[PDB]
Amino acid sequence: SSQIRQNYSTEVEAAVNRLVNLYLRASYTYLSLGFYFDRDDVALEGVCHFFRFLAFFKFFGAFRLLKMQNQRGGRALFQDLQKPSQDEWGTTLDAMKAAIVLEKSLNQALLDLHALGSAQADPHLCDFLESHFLDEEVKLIKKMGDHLTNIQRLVGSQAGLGEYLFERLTLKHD
Amino acid sequence: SSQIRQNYSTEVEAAVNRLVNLYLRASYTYLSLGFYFDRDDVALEGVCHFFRFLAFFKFFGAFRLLKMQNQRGGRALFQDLQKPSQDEWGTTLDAMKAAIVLEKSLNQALLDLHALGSAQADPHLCDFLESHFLDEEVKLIKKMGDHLTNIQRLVGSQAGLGEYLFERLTLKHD
Amino acid sequence: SSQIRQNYSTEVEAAVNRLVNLYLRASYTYLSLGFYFDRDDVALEGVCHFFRFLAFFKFFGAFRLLKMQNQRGGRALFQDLQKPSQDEWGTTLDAMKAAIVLEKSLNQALLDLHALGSAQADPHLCDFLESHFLDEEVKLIKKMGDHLTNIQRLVGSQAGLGEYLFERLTLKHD
Amino acid sequence: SSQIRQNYSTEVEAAVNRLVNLYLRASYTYLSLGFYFDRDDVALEGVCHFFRFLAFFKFFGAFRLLKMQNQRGGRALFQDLQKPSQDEWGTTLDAMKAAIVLEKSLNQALLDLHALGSAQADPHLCDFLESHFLDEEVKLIKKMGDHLTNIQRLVGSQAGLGEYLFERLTLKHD
Amino acid sequence: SSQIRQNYSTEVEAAVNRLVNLYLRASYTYLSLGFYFDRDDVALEGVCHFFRFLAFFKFFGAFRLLKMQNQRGGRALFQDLQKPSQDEWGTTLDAMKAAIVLEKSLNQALLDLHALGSAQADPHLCDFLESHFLDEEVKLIKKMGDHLTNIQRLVGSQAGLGEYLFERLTLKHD
Amino acid sequence: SSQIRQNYSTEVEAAVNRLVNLYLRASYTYLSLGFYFDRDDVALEGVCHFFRFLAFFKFFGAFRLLKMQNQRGGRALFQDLQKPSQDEWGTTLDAMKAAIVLEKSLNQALLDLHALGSAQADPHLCDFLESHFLDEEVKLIKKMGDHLTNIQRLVGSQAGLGEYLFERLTLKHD
Ligand SMILES: O=c1cc(C(F)(F)F)c2cc3c4c(c2o1)CCCN4CCC3
Ligand SMILES: O=c1cc(C(F)(F)F)c2cc3c4c(c2o1)CCCN4CCC3
Ligand SMILES: O=c1cc(C(F)(F)F)c2cc3c4c(c2o1)CCCN4CCC3
Ligand SMILES: [Cl-]
Ligand SMILES: [Cl-]
Ligand SMILES: [Cl-]
Ligand SMILES: [Cl-]
Ligand SMILES: [Cl-]
Ligand SMILES: [Cl-]
Repeated sequence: SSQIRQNYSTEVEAAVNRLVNLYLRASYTYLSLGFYFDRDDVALEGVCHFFRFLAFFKFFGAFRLLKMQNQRGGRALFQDLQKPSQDEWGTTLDAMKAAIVLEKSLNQALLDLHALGSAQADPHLCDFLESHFLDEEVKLIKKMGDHLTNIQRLVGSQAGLGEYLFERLTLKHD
Repeated sequence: SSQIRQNYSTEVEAAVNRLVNLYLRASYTYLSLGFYFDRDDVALEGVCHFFRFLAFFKFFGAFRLLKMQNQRGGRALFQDLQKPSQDEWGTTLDAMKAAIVLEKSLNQALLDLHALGSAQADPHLCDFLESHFLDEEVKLIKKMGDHLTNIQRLVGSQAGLGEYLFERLTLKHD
Repeated sequence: SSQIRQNYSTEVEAAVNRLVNLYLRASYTYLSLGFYFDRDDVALEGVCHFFRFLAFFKFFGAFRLLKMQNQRGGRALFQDLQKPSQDEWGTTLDAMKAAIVLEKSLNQALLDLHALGSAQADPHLCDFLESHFLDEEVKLIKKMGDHLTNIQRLVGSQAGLGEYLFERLTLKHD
Repeated sequence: SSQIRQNYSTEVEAAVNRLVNLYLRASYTYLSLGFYFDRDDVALEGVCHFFRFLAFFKFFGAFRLLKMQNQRGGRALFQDLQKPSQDEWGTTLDAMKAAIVLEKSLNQALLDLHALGSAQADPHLCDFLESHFLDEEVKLIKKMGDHLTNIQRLVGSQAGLGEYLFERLTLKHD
Repeated sequence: SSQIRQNYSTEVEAAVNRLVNLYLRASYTYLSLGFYFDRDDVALEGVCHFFRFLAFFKFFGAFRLLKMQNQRGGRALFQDLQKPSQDEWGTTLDAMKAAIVLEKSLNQALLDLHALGSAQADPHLCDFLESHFLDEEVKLIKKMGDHLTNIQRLVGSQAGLGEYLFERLTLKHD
Repeated sequence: SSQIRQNYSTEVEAAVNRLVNLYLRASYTYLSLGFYFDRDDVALEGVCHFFRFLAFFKFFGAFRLLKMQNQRGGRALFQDLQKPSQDEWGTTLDAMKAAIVLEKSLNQALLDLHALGSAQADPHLCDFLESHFLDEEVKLIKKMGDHLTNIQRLVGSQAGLGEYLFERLTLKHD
């Protein structure tokens, strides 16, 4: 069997591969979100840039998990990547709501894997998640919550004006 | 006849001269648009700057075509330049709509000339248009479409507020 | 319909979306190839680095196609991404053979789309492929062919020695 | 009526618009002159550069007049731009003679507008012309007269030799 | 057969090899032209430098074609190189006329190969010629036409004086 | 006759022209050798670079001889350039053997011309060869002999491994 594998359960190995799939799916979702906002009939550059950046960030998360799988002696296994849940993402508000829902799902998956590692007495795994994923996830969800609140405050009765102002004055553009 | 002319049809030569006229007309149109927005009773500096820049850009397109005519051994022939279609250009939205209509007409003229060059087995002409005009045109029309969408989003029920905000936060002024 | 779309066929729009899928599949394939060579029981860093780089390069190709779809007024549509053809990629030679097969398939897809654009009198599309994809593809396939020849020359009767030497002295590592 | 217009006659406003037309016509004339000398069968780069520069200079004069129209509360009105008087401009001597004739016509138009402003007790107009146009015009006509004299001195009995020498040793080229 | 060759006709491969021969012949012709003007009894350094430079430029064209042959999987085949058409090249005018004749022949060969690539649906070939050869050729023929006109203008009745002046004031010397 | 020619025999003049032909033939041979090693099915970059460099070096030798012909008042005469002896050059060993054979032939030609100059009491010629050709030739043949010995040492029973190692560790690449 593996010459380096030690204290690395089959259960954790499988869960890591599933988590890689989840992160790549999230990256793909953010890629779709970005290009939707880049449409000439949507045209919100700051929103495009926000989600494009998250596409890369989520890809990097998957990359780190895959590197860690190999570091531990596990075998990276790739599966089909489901397309995103939507072809069109509606308003900035709709999109940011979809993003927070996705991020909560990823966070729960992180917490689930952490719990499995704790149950299997796998502290390297637990520390890996703590050091590179849990706090980043909490920070990202807080930022999205901040955005949702500001987008919501701007809806009022002139949605287009508010949508433009949020993109121009909160989101980075360029 | 010409000591350098080779594989350069009379049809292409004439079409290039017509295209120069079209670009100079477009430049003149943008000059008028710019000075309209510079009026004390319109006063939208970013809109003035946008169209002034396009006046120069379209002049440069005509200049390149004229240089290419000479490079190929054709004879630059100038015609009268019709004045712009309007003396007053209305709102930013009206102006950006007129601009996109003009740009589509120029693009179709480019595509028509490309087709003629393809039919006449004139690859230098085809490459000239591809390298210096087709993509610039597509990029400019995309940018105008982006603007139209943002201007439209801002109209709502407070048109003046939206017109000001678009000029201040999207258009370059400074 | 679209405010910017001009001379952009439904056929080309669909083919671009299919081509994006093909490039993302190729990126995913190269991601798998890279992590296989990063395994402690394969351990060929230069080979890992070669394929990791191609993963990013192919992602960038998909990104460019998606940007161009939007520039032309088409609608980016994402589909499921099939997993790679293999979970384990064998020797460097096996992997480089699989890579050249994949690259030839992408090249044929580029040539097919170019032919469609030529038939539809879509010179922007044709120039886009010529300027950013055809030559890069030819250059990459030539490099892989060079590698295959050097890997093959090294097989002889001491395959492990040759596999190590190729990774150490040809491929960039570290 | 205008919120800024003060001491600005309808007569001056109209005359400024006519003068803009004259300057744009002159720019167009110089554009034609430049491209004629850029022909492979004329090939006098210094002469091409001289007239190209004047095309831009005359455009800038029109631009300044248009800015001043708006500064004063007048309305810029554009008219059709007649093509140049000739398609082919003959020798350098013929061209420089045509240029001096054109410049004298512009100068008389400046003097006429100055006289109108003096009659209408419009000192801003008078100072505008004095500060940005009268002396530039006198300086340009003196330079052309200098050139005409040197071109004439060179005609003698070897016109081609003289035409080449003037372009090479007087005119700026590279 | 070739492990990389794709969409590369035998007809194009052969034509590329013929074109390499034509460019090397042109380089050799320019080498002879340069050394003729370097003779103590001709002594026109600027003319020597002009043609020497073109010798290198045409060699570089052949080099690029040969690199492209290999990039595409074709086989470079070299043939005998015919000596130049003349041992002595007469006047600068005679030489520049011979040069423009040679350049037109190369240009027609480029156009012929482009047409073959178009007929064979070989867009890499077509783009290769468009990007690195067609415009360079048009620019070079325009420059020679410019020179021919200036040399012709100087002939008059004092040919030696004009020949010296052209070399000293137009051609670069060092 | 020549205004500068002094102590320059017709025999030496003719022999110099023959020697120019020999050097250009050698350059052409090295050009073919380089592009053979650049093939995707040969792929030895260091070997390609070695012979490409020699192509230029031998061209420079011909250039120097031609400059010297003119310096002495002789007339450069160009002849047809025979194609190389082979279309395919086999192994690195085969190629380096062919190169040393070619270089010995050039060296004998240099020695023959030196002997002719000595017999004709032409010390400028003799010094020209001594200063710019004899030692360069001896140094190049020594380097090739060094290479042949190292290539031969590597053949043993694993020729491919040795051929790769020589290219990677002796020849400059990357
Ligand atoms: O030489 C130049 C430079 C410019 C410029 F771009 F700098 F403004 C230029 C601009 C315009 C011109 C012309 C121009 O001629 C000559 C033909 C008529 N015309 C009408 C449209 C605006
Ligand atoms: O935004 C990015 C950036 C990258 C990267 F190139 F940086 F790795 C990236 C890479 C891959 C991706 C995706 C990626 O999305 C989203 C679609 C699915 N997918 C599978 C193949 C590998
Ligand atoms: O490698 C080089 C470099 C040059 C150069 F451009 F530097 F002069 C070069 C130039 C010429 C050549 C060759 C040359 O081969 C080889 C083929 C025959 N040939 C005849 C025309 C002049
Ligand atoms: Cl599956
Ligand atoms: Cl008319
Ligand atoms: Cl689905
Ligand atoms: Cl009218
Ligand atoms: Cl033969
Ligand atoms: Cl012969």
